[PDB]
Amino acid sequence: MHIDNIENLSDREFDYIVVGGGSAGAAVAARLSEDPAVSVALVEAGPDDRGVPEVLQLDRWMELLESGYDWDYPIEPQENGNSFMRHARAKVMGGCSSHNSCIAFWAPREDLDEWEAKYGATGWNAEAAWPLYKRLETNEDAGPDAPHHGDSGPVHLMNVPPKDPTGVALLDACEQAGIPRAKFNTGTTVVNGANFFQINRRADGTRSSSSVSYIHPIVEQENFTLLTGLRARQLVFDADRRCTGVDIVDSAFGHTHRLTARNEVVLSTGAIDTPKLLMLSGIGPAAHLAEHGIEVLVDSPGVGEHLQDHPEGVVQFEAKQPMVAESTQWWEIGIFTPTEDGLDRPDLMMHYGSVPFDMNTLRHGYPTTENGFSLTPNVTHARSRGTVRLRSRDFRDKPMVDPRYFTDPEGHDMRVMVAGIRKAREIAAQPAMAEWTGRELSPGVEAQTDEELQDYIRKTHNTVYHPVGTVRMGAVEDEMSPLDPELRVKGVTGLRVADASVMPEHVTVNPNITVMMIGERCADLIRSARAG
Ligand SMILES: *Cc1cc2c(cc1C)nc1c(=O)[nH]c(=O)nc-1n2C[C@H](O)[C@H](O)[C@H](O)COP(=O)(O)OP(=O)(O)OC[C@H]1O[C@@H](n2cnc3c(N)ncnc32)[C@H](O)[C@@H]1O
Repeated sequence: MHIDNIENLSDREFDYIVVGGGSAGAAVAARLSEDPAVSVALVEAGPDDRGVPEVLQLDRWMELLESGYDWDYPIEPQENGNSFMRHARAKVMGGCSSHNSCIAFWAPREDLDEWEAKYGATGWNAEAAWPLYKRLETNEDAGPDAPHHGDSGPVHLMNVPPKDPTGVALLDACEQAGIPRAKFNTGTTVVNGANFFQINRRADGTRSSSSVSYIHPIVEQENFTLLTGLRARQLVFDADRRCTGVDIVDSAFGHTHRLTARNEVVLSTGAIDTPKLLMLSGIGPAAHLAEHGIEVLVDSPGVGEHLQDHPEGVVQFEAKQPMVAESTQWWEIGIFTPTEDGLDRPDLMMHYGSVPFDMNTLRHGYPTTENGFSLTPNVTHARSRGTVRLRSRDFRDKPMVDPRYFTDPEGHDMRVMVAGIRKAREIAAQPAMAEWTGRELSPGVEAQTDEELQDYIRKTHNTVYHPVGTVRMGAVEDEMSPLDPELRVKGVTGLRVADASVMPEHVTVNPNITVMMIGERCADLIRSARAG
């Protein structure tokens, strides 16, 4: 059952409590609940999404940013980036799989195999992931000549039909620039290729969010309790350092209530909120906790460290003809291309949007339009590393999020981004786009030198909205990895984390489907542990 008033819940004890109903957390709770002998609670600070058309209808997703469904995290001042940038994060069942543009990718096998081979995370490789991406999806390309794909899973993946004539022309321009059309999600990584995306959307226009796909079917299930509108303020531990449950706060008076777990708590509040909850709960860098008056239960110095993202630039053009008035999600094409030789994954990706994107350019005086399109280059393995830290001991205060954009010492991220703006220009200038590409509105053709393009990037960049890696998994003996390879929080028992916080290195592509696969894997790890 769904409980949106804690006063109506009499028994506050469960076998498992999953905190955060987002991409991973919805997957973990649904899968755990498939054993009818265990009880599962899923606790989510935002509201239920059932019946909320602006969340459910994918083509409305742009309206959600900065609304009441967005926690809206500003960043710390940036040494070499855009201090006005905001990390939008959904506050609603489904988490960010409920606010995003549903671009759906399997991660490159080369990214996943490196989690075990290079970063110490035993058992995390493409062998472990592939059957889980298969189990979670119902893909339109499934069939016996593509046996890796799922045809039965709860998350529906479909091909964006090629209806936007500007997008067809842009892919024709990609081909003229030496970037062929490529099929996505075949299991073979695309290093140089472009196409319309696969999106996790249902045939009726509803986003196949983790809440739509995993939770809506099971709300009334006997052993399942969904609690919305309830915000966790700390995890609690007995004198054995065993996690016994979570303290949550209601929206009426801000009273604190305890939910208790007999077996395990899984924390899935995402890459910004998870490290903050662990630190509030005494698990984090000792001197940082002591400076906020928090008693250190585990000195765990990698909590909040290693923050990674896909930083993003934009090139905006005025369109020479009326742009499409309807769309699946307004950002229907992706282009991958390598900026140097010898790579087995592309270092550069770009999105094509059939809209302008002036959120960061208008304040610096760049001209804008109501009829244009955008190309957004992003660095796929940015080398910069940032932090999520407590702003105070009060759980109500937003944390300090400092991605340290464009600070890596070799200057890789700024180099790939400058190459990305040039590449976007070269694509838009091909003869197949000649009836569409009008004047370049940002940065504008006056910006030509590396220095002019770097200044533009520093002032106007955004994010593809993909923060990961702040509570990473790694080797049992690696003290900078807060989790072991079974996603258990080191130094306590009964506590795992499953969300985008766990990645030891960013993936090449948009990460949502991989985060759901992390939730699927966490459920399998728990169910195996329960058997013993
Ligand atoms: C924001 C965003 C993300 C995004 C995107 C567009 C935007 C605007 N476009 C994407 C796309 O088209 N394709 C893609 O592959 N990824 C895209 N992204 C990112 C992807 O959505 C995110 O990386 C992914 O969803 C993260 O999943 P994860 O499970 O790590 O985190 P979450 O969905 O944010 O879920 C966390 C939940 O926890 C709740 N919460 C947070 N704090 C609390 C407390 N204290 N108590 C209880 N609940 C809490 C959140 O409300 C959220 O529901």
